[PDB]
Amino acid sequence: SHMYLRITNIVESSFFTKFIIYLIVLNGITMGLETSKTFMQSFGVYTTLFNQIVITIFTIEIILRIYVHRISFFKDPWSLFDFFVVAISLVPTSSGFEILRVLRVLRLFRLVTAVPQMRKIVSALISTIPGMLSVIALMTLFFYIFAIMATQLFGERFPEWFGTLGESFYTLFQVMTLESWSMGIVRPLMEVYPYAWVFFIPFIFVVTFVMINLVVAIIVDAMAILNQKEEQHIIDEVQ
Amino acid sequence: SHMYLRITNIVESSFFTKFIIYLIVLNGITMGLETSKTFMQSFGVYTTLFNQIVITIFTIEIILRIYVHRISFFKDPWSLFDFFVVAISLVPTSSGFEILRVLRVLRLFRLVTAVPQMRKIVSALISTIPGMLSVIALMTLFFYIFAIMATQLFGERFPEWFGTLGESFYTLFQVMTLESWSMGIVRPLMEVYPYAWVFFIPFIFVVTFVMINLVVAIIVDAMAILNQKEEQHIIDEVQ
Amino acid sequence: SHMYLRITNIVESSFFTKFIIYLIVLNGITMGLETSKTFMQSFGVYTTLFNQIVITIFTIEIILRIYVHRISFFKDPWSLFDFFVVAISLVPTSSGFEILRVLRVLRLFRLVTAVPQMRKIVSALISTIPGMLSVIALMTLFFYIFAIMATQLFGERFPEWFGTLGESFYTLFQVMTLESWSMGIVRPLMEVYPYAWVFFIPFIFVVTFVMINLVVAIIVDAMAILNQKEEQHIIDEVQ
Amino acid sequence: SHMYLRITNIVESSFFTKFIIYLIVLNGITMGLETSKTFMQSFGVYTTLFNQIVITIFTIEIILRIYVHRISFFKDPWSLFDFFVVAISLVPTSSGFEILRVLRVLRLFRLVTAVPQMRKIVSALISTIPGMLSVIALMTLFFYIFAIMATQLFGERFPEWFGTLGESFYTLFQVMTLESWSMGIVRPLMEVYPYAWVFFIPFIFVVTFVMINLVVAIIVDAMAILNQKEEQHIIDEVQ
Ligand SMILES: CCCCCCCCCCCCCC(=O)OC[C@H](COP(=O)(O)OCC[N+](C)(C)C)OC(=O)CCCCCCCCCCCCC
Ligand SMILES: CCCCCCCCCCCCCC(=O)OC[C@H](COP(=O)(O)OCC[N+](C)(C)C)OC(=O)CCCCCCCCCCCCC
Ligand SMILES: CCCCCCCCCCCCCC(=O)OC[C@H](COP(=O)(O)OCC[N+](C)(C)C)OC(=O)CCCCCCCCCCCCC
Ligand SMILES: CCCCCCCCCCCCCC(=O)OC[C@H](COP(=O)(O)OCC[N+](C)(C)C)OC(=O)CCCCCCCCCCCCC
Repeated sequence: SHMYLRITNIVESSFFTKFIIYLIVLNGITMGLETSKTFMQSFGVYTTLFNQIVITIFTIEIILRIYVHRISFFKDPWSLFDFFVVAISLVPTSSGFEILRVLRVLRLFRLVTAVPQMRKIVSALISTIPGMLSVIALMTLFFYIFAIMATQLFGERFPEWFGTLGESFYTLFQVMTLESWSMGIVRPLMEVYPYAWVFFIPFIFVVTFVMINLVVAIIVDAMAILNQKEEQHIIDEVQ
Repeated sequence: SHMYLRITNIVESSFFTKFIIYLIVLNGITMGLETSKTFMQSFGVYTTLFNQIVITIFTIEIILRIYVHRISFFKDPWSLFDFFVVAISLVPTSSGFEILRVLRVLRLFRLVTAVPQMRKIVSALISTIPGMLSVIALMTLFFYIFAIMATQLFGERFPEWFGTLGESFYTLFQVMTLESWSMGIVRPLMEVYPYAWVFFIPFIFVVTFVMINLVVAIIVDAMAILNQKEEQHIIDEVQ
Repeated sequence: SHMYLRITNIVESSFFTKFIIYLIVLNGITMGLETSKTFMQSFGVYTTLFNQIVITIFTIEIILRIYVHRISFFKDPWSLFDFFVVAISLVPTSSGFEILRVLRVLRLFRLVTAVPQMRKIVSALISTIPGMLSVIALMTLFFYIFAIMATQLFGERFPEWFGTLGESFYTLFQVMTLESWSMGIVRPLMEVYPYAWVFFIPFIFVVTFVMINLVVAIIVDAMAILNQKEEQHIIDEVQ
Repeated sequence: SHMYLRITNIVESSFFTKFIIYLIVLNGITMGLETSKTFMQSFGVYTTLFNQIVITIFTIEIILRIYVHRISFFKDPWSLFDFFVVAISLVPTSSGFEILRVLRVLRLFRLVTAVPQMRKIVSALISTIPGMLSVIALMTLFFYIFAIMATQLFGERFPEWFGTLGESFYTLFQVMTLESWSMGIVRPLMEVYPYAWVFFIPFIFVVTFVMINLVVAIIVDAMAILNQKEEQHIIDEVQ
């Protein structure tokens, strides 16, 4: 085309991404100083302006990127993310939900989607999640079953920790982290239900024994592959 | 046969397992809402009925499965488990042991034995336990020896933590998890027995150094096997 | 010889080790019941007798084993251990050091030296220690340097935690375990010395980063060996 | 040359390093006794003298080493370190910064730079840091983004923990270590902001899931290399 390809050469240019990566870091320092109320009393409106500027520059950048990339933009996770963290940044501060004014900061994660060094890492870390979804399901069911049981056993005399399935979910996650599991939870529990240890010591055993085997499988299974991709390139040459 | 093979085609069918997996998830949501007393005041008897229904459907399912599978049912762990978690579900609520009304929830673990994706994981995780039984024994003896020693050294001035072999077992397990081992246990201990650190710092060292080597062996030993199953398939082809 | 070889066939026999392994387990149950004062009020002297019996049986067993094994007994760690844990068991209860009456229990560790299944594990776990001694030295020096620094920085306003090199050693080990390192130690420290985080956050970083690399090296280095013992058996056959 | 090569043979000699390694250990014991005020009341000035001696001996040693090694001394990290930890040791005790009198102890780290066994380890541990710098950056950005968010969400009602970006940095690091993350931080937070768990449970998930994959990558990636350096030496011989 003509106007399309004129835009495309700008969007796909190094200066464009450099300019965005530039603005991202500039806004990043802006949001960190925005925490200090000394700075907000002094250089206050300077940054609300400079924030409102970058938001529209990012909307323009997203609009241009949509015209260039067409359906592929809405099938790219890094683009879909960039879309949503600016869409969040666009909903005005006026609402009965001031938490969206805090979700503004997620637009600093653009420095991941914009810098290909970070994307490579983030992709590598996420790439382990697919196989773990099956083990994640077993653990989530395990948690749900014990959270039912704990709510029924302990939620009566211990409402804060167990009086509700959601609380027992939180508390059991705290037991998984071993955070004050004994002194803070099980030992007070045992002052009323002496056999509560029969519930939690196995829970700590299963939960831990799975987390370990999850990591062990991640290592040993990833490397039977390299031990067969080598087992193949060696039989390649003797034939 | 005739009536046997008529049953077998039903039990071994996809609809049968699908229908059980269906009921399992339905009962799973039932038990989670059963925790809320708002729901139990409203839709209360709806779920006691629907529970009593699924229990008999499961007994029928187990009865049918026993007639089909014969001795192999009572030699299959997944079947033996399904047997016991429904047998637990059958003992009536009337007893001086209301904990069996809570063990009802273990029938949600049927979703493991019924969904072959989960069974594959559970089998993989359990498959590491066999070799660990030898190291588990050494640790359990190590614990027993120190639990004797700790009960004799500290159980006098510190009954809650050490006044009994069982308590010293629990406390030493808490020291293994490092849960408040210093601020909560050893530091108060040292206010009376200044050399208590001579007992626990080595205990933390041995217990940790074994747990690490247990995991390291799980990895390195699992993969000398893949490094010899490859060492074999390479000598295969040069001869 | 004549009387020598008559003894040797007994000592080296299966019944002899079986009889010792038997007595060890019997004494093991004895010491566990010896903790209960209900049992000691009832079956009390029964076990002091039965203990005094096993001690001499073990001395006889050690004496016989010394005559058979000659200098090799005092060059065998399992024998040297069996020697010392019975020698400890022989020093009479009368002393201004009643802790030796508790070290009696270490004679339950004979079940390790007597059962070859356990010895194999204990040997495997200890076999990692040799290479770690070099990294252990660096960490022990690292601890000593910071324990000097912490005693000088914090031992004034905080004697319990840091008022002495030994206490700073203990406290720093507690920081290594992350046991209440922030809420219990560094946060109170920062109420007086606001930059104490500059001391401990790096200490947590170095200490952790070494522990991880210690384990990583244990795995990756153990398995370049299996990756070259295979690299050798493959070049073996193509020549 | 003449005077140059006369110095060089001394500096590069075994006695020279031995004499320094000697003095280092001697000063190491000196600084440990210097903590005891009983010792400082008695043998006090003995060690201030002996310290002032070793400092100049080390300056001489550094001066000689600079004349020998020329530009290579100021391009060697072990030398650059030895330079700085003695330069720190030279700034006189008189200042409004008595912390430099504590940084004297870093001259005990010379025993690392002087003993080639330690240098080999320290080099091996540091050698993992290069590849981790990319993942370290992602985590440091992740921390910065959430530390902004936490300061804005919680710093109002919770100034000690979150009232400042620096405090939220410290607190989030404490949550990463799981040190009292629930009982000490999130549970008090939830007494005011009930959905604070929506902030921290994911933070614990991401932070942990990265730390694990960081270690897993360190292992699995280090050993595709040994699995291709072997994959190469095997194709070497079949051609
Ligand atoms: C998108 C990527 C962008 C990357 C940008 C990286 C650099 C960001 C720098 C931001 C600096 C913000 C400093 C700031 O707000 O300081 C707040 C507080 C001081 O609060 P304040 O109320 O001013 O103190 C008043 C003191 N008084 C009473 C004596 C008048 O003081 C503090 O909180 C202490 C200073 C904390 C600095 C934390 C720096 C974190 C760097 C993270 C780098 C990540 C790179 C990926
Ligand atoms: C066999 C497999 C079956 C899988 C089924 C998965 C889905 C199960 C859903 C169960 C939902 C149960 C909800 C429930 O009971 O909520 C209890 C509490 C509310 O208690 P409630 O007393 O009603 O609150 C009264 C409030 N008031 C005063 C204003 C009137 O509120 C809470 O506790 C908050 C909601 C917690 C939801 C936790 C969801 C966990 C999902 C785990 C999924 C595992 C998949 C394998
Ligand atoms: C050399 C290898 C030998 C291996 C031997 C393994 C078996 C050892 C069994 C020892 C059993 C000792 C039982 C015992 O002393 O119990 C103490 C306490 C009860 O104290 P007590 O003062 O009698 O309670 C009075 C109750 N009252 C007021 C109602 C009258 O009750 C408790 O503490 C509860 C029971 C704790 C049992 C712990 C069992 C640990 C097994 C470890 C196995 C390791 C195998 C390698
Ligand atoms: C460059 C490498 C050099 C390596 C040198 C290794 C050896 C260093 C030995 C230093 C010994 C220092 C002993 C010391 O200052 O003890 C301080 C305190 C006692 O304080 P003090 O105020 O004398 O107690 C008075 C008692 N009263 C009231 C009854 C009169 O008592 C304690 O703190 C207890 C003793 C703690 C000893 C800690 C030993 C750590 C060894 C680390 C080895 C690392 C090797 C790389």
